[PDB]
Amino acid sequence: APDAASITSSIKYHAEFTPVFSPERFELPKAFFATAQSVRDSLLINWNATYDIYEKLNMKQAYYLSMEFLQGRALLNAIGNLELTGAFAEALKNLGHNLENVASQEPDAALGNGGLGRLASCFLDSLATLNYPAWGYGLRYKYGLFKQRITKDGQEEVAEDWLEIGSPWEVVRNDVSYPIKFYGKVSTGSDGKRYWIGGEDIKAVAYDVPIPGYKTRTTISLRLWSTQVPSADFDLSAFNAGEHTKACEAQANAEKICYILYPGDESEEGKILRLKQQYTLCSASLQDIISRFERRSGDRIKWEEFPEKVAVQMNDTHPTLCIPELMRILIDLKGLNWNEAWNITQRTVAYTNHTVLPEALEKWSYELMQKLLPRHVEIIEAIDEELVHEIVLKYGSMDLNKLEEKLTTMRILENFDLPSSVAEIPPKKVRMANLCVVGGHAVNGVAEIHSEIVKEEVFNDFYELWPEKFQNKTNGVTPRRWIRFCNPPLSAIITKWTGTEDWVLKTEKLAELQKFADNEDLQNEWREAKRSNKIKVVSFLKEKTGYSVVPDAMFDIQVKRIHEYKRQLLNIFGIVYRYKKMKEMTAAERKTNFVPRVCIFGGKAFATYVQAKRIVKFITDVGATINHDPEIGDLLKVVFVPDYNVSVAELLIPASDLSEHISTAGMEASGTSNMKFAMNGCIQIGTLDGANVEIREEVGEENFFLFGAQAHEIAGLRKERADGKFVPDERFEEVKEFVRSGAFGSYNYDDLIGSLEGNEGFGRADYFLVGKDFPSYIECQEKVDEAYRDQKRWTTMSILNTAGSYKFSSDRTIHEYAKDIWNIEAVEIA
Amino acid sequence: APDAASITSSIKYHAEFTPVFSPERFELPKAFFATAQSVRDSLLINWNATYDIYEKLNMKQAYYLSMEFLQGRALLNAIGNLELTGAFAEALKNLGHNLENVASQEPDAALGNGGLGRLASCFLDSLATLNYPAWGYGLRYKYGLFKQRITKDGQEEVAEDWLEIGSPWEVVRNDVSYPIKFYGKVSTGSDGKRYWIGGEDIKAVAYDVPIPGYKTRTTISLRLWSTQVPSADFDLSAFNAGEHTKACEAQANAEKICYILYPGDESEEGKILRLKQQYTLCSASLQDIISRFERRSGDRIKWEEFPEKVAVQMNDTHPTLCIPELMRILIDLKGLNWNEAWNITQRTVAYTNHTVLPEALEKWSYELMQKLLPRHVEIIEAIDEELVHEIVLKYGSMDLNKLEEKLTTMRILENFDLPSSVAEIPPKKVRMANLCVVGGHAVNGVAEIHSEIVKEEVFNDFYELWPEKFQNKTNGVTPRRWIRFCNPPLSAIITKWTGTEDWVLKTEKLAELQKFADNEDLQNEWREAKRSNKIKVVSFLKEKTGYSVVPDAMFDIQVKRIHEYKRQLLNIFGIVYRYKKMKEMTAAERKTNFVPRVCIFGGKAFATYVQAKRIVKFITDVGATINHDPEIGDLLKVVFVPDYNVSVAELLIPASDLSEHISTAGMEASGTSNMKFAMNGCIQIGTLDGANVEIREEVGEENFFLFGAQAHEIAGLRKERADGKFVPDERFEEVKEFVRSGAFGSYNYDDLIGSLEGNEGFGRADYFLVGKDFPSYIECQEKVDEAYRDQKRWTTMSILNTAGSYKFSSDRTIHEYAKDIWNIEAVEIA
Repeated sequence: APDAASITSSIKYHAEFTPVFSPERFELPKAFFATAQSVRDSLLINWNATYDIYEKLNMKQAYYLSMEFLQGRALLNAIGNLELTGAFAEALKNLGHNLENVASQEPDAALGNGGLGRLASCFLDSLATLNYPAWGYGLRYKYGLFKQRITKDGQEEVAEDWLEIGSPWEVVRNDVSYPIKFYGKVSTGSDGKRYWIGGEDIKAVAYDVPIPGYKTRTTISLRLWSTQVPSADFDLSAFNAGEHTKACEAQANAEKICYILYPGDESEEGKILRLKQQYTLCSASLQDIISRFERRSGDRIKWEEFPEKVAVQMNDTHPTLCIPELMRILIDLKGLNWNEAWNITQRTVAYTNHTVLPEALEKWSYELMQKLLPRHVEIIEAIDEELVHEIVLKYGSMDLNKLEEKLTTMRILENFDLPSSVAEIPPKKVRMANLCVVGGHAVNGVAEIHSEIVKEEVFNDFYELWPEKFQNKTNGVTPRRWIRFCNPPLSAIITKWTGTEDWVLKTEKLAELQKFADNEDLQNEWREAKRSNKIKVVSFLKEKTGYSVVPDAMFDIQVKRIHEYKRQLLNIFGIVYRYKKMKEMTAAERKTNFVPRVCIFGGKAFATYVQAKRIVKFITDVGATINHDPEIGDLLKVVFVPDYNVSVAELLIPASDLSEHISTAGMEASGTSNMKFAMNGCIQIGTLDGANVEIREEVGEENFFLFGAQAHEIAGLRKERADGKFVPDERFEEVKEFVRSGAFGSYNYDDLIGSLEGNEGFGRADYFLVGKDFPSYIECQEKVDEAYRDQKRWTTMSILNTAGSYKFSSDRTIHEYAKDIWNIEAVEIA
Repeated sequence: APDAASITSSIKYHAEFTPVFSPERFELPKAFFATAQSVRDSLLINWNATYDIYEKLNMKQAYYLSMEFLQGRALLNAIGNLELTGAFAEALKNLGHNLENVASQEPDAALGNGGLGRLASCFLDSLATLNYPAWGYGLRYKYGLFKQRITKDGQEEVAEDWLEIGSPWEVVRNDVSYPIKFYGKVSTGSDGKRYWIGGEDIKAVAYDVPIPGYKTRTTISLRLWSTQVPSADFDLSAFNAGEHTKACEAQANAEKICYILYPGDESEEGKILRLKQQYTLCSASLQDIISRFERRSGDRIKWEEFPEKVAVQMNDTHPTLCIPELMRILIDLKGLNWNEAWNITQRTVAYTNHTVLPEALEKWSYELMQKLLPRHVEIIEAIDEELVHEIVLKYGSMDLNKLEEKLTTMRILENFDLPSSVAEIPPKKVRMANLCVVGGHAVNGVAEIHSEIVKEEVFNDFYELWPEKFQNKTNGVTPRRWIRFCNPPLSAIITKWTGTEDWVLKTEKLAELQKFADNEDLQNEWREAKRSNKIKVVSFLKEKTGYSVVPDAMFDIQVKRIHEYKRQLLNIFGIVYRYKKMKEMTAAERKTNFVPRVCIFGGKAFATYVQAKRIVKFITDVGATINHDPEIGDLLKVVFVPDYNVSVAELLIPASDLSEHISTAGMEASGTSNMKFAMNGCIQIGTLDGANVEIREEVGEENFFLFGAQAHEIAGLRKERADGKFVPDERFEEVKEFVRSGAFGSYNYDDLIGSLEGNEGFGRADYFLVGKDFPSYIECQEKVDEAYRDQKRWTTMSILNTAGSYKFSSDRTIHEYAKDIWNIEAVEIA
């Protein structure tokens, strides 16, 4: 039970005796490392305790596979969950530092990109807090995706430095390395088994990141794979020769698998790298899982017990190769027979779907996949046949015309021949999505409506064939990271008013705030807290954007991936309109119609996506103009926060008044940031999509600004534009014109406005219905502006957003996956 | 004052809480790391204590710069010098390991190649043991030079794996990184100073290896540089594009500087890499030294005090660039004037020469050096002028004919114009050797005769000009590593007979063994010890060479770089003759004429040197034949030990009866292995060269087998061969014929014997006088064979070799450098 003085000793040791800097003085970077190593000392104890019980008990374990994890900063949650935030703060006090300054030294772990990763992370927090035996598997990416600079010219991208010094959190396990093979060829032995030989050979080495549960000892693992090759493979002959580049090739080719996340896949080179990434994750992970299976199994090792001991969850279609790979292992290596293996596979593997549109789902060149993972392609053709035969088995051959339809939809191989078939240069592809539906026992969506969409549109025929497969698992975020730790003031209020502090665990108690949403004491507290958080942000904003804003404005935040479909363009247009109106007013006329705002944008544009990058450039200029216009002062500010990541979100979210979730209706599957915002009392303006629907429902429609056409309406509305039956609002034109006037400086925005004009053509014709939804939007913003004036109302809406949150705790989501998909029971780590 | 139980705790912590392997079980690799980290815990204490006193006292510090350090294994010497070998052995006992098994897990640190490096290492041991404030600077090479496999085909080379897991000994100092610049161009500012801009920019990051003194706290540093480039330089644009190779280029180009040691320099590519290595060492090191100077200097920072506070020692001509670089810094950066700077430079920098022949000394393409380090080339031309003018100043212009001679010899630029000169496409080069003689206050050789040779041949005119420069500093080896630790049995005897244990420090007490060299008790001990060591080797030999040898033979060892001039060819020829004779004898005729031998060869052949590699292949075959010939049994064994390195030498040397040092007379500068052997009571057969001369003198000519033509005689003897006035012995032909007979199997040795035939031609005509010296050699071996029969004699020769050693302690050598070159006084670390 370590106290502050003990921890002081702890920090001092690691500072001197496990050092990574010169001995002189205790600067901040040194202090961080020492603190982190110190914390890890504890994580390792519990990691071991857990690891041991899991080995000895040999219960069923679950394995979450994801290409991305968005872990962000570890320090505060680690000490938080351990319940030592007090002792550590004190310990750093005596060492002449303060906790928040130390903690802000730590880079965000750049292991993920979007909500896909952040889901995975939250899940691990829950999995561990709830004592459920489960691990994550992922790649250990060196340079993340990219770090975002915002420059005069817009967005520039640069490689993440997170590992420049190295991560004090991770643990290398040198004795955990597996062989991964690419390319090469297959043959048959005289035992009649298949042999996959030749190609390229590389290792995959495990790195463990401990994940401590909240108020428990259960400490699980995010095990990350780093690809490499033994030093022997360095070609001394070539190097001494003079061909330095050439000598390195072997190792360069192996390590690049782990360099960056979603590498550019325009090139054939990129696509291959992608496959190599995917395969590496699956192969390495499965090998490790199986190894552990056997190990725990002693002598009485039975392969029919496998699915009762192991569950693999494929987070989206990237870990698709788990299905063929596990077959391969169970057949070629463990020497079971096909049905045995396939039954084991299906009862192990489950699929989680994340996409609404059947084209977001990934497809691979037959030629290319077959050339890289030849033994897999075999196993895939096999399953494609078996499937074809079972489609034929049901339905019958009476309909012919309809059976022809069902094959072309449901078949894993696209543009292939059937094997034997009554029938009386289009490229050959592999539909990974289809493969995932076939090989898994479960296919889940991530939100009521989305799960419905997979059942009834995306995987239509499949649902008819095997309904018992399809499910929903509505997404969530951990209340640990997203309330308890990121928002200390709100936490204090919540604890006060709900009586206990159990709400961090038993998050339903948030609902008890309901009764008090009028209470004017609680409102006064709540506003003090929300202000206090904004104060911090003002400082941040200065340091990062160079812009001094006032805390006494509405914080109007849209932070997410800078895409046309997310319609940053909409929000900023709305902002443009507000500004134009302001400029054509008297000074106290301005005051009257507009509440003071700070409109906060953040998020990353795909490096190569010319429009998205133009959008970012626009927002910065709009800002530049508005912020330095003296006619506007503090009535409106526009900032673009550079390099939005977990840590940024941990800072903006607690301090937000309004969050924008304004995608073209129906196009989002779930969302997670909305859940996070709601939890902190932020009110949401948005369209009816994803979990906007479910949040709105649960917080109450009176505490959520809704606007714009709904999902159903979209088909028709494009139709309309294409027929020339759309009439733009004249306020919409007013903006477009105003931009064209060179109003935001001398950068030319012709091309940008171009995407919003015409009735056809790939980039033209406002396909994302910004002009359409624009009236309802600015209209809805009026309502907002008004509700902000009625502070007693606004504060109730706030409080109720929080009180509605509890169902979006990832604890709930994990309890569900655990009981309705994996089937694992909580293991106590005494 | 840590005891065994404390150390047990220590090992257990580092095992669990600073781990590098899975938690399960305490295997040997895990045990090593934990022990090493444990040891380092202590090294770091003393490293800091030292570092601190050195900062506070601000006395003069010395900096030894070498391209190679041959540190070998650290564990046993670390615990040895700390005096904890007892506690650690016990601690590992309780953890269920034994010390020697643990210690044999540790790779040799692959930071050096030959004696040049091993000198440097020994020096550090002394420097630290003697409390002299001094550090080493070197590059941190990833893959060493190469690891040697011995295969059926001979020698194969492969990249060193020493860092695959990483080194538990080293300490990264992230806040110690310096800029290194290559290429680019120079200009003049309006301040009239020179500006070197553009080119390539890379970092150099310090890694510290603590070096603990014996029975002291003085723990100094071997600071190693690793070259890299910030992550920002990774080209995301290129990577996502698809040109993976291209994106990496920046970082690949920077890191390769530290990949391997003496990279192949056939190519222009290789030569540039070499220069980059050299420069990196000098620049990084000087920057660090100066930084520390300034830091200690506070306010009263005076650049005329510099040489009184700093001495740089250039180990051979590689760190030559220190001279121009230090000028550059003192001028362009610190803004002194030329004379001020040049005076500071000279009074700082000293040269150590290692070569006998004026062509072993390195020369650089003007074009290439000027293109890479343009600002240096300037400074070099400057010095070349100043020199030219001072040559002219003395001597006068009266002789013309002779002044013309003195310029072409002494000038740093080869094939250049004089500036103003009375005179009434040969490539342009820079003579680094000359530059070193000019810029330094000292030029030393490494052995009496060698130092003489530099004075009177190599740097002839220079000596006349500045005699006060030239010196000698006879080489040495540390009695810590080379007696006290590597030979525990001999150590026990030595302590017994010399009364104290002070002989590890006060190594002159070895001479007291003299009086007892007859004493038959001491002989009995001595032989038991030497046998005990051989026992270990028998085991080793089996495991590595696959050959079971008997301990009850003479151990006849030639371990050094496999070159024609070292004449491995001679020894093996001698071996061939012995074998032929044996085969033409009766069984007890064999017994009568030949003592049982195990002839041990080891050492590395330059990868590309076709003859050297053929030689190695020969020795293995000779072995193969002799070892499995049942007519020979245990009378003769020939083994080639693969991958000779410090650790191997620590094992063979204690167990040796006779060591071979049989270079073509006069060609060696010093040698160190001979010193090591002598110390362990090994008797030496050798030619009169290097320190063979000085060892022979000191142990006594009656305890050293000498043979073959002397230095003076060599010129004449080549002359003779070239005139066709050489007559080969018919025993020499007997061997050649015997080989040609296909006697050693079916590999063809025509080309090999070829080098030994003819009177001219580059590879032909036995230029190394193997045939010449062959009679005296085999003759001398007879004497040996005989003296081995007279065990009382043999054991006295042994004992006296040890008693003669004391003067070859590197303590002596360092005391001398310290007082007669650097001028530093012992600093007590209370």
